[PDB]
Amino acid sequence: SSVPSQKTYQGSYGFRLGFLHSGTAKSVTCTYSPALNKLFCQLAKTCPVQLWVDSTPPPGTRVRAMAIYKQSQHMTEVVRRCPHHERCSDSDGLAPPQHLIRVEGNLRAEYLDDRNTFRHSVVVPCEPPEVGSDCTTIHYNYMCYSSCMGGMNRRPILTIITLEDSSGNLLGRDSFEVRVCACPGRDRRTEEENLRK
Ligand SMILES: COc1cc(S(C)(=O)=O)ccc1NCC#Cc1cc2c(NC3CCN(C)CC3)cccc2n1CC(F)(F)F
Ligand SMILES: [Zn+2]
Repeated sequence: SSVPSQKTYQGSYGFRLGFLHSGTAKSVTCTYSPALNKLFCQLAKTCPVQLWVDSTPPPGTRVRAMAIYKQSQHMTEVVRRCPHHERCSDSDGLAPPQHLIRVEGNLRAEYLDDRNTFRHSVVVPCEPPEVGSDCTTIHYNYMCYSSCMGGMNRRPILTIITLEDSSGNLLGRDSFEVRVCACPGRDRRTEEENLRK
């Protein structure tokens, strides 16, 4: 399949992502490593992702998420849920059972099967921050473990976040690596310790 770009692009509105500072306690359900540009999360749990701009884009702007394999030899393969999880009948009514990334808590979420590339994505409208807030937040859920055999199969993925106009034209792009695992805090600590060597 075709290769979606992963190149960081702030664009005219100064678009970029932000993450909470959740620490690495054993109980943490989602945690982000700036040093690794890597989000560690548990299966089907809330992953807050912040959206930052220097200036407000137009009404009708949307934000899309898509997963791609990070390694060169796998990037052309569609990232999808594994044979077990795509058959477990756990759709919320919007997400197709094959889709790895869901949006939590937004009834306006839309799911795309690309007719040409067969890649999956989920897109929502974006709005300015609530009163007293400086950014907006999307809550994502990842619906397979990184280790799921016949799906990601222990291969690392990136999530590409794109800011789009109402026609789908590119306004901005950012990305981060993702590991979906049972203990994100320990795994982040381990991978950051490995980095220190
Ligand atoms: C129904 O939706 C809309 C309605 C209107 S409106 C009521 O004027 O009719 C206008 C726009 C939209 N929607 C598109 C959007 C947006 C947006 C603005 C934004 C943001 N603003 C600050 C504002 C202050 N200055 C100094 C820095 C920038 C800070 C952080 C995130 C922000 N976002 C979301 C993002 F990042 F994804 F683009
Ligand atoms: Zn799975």
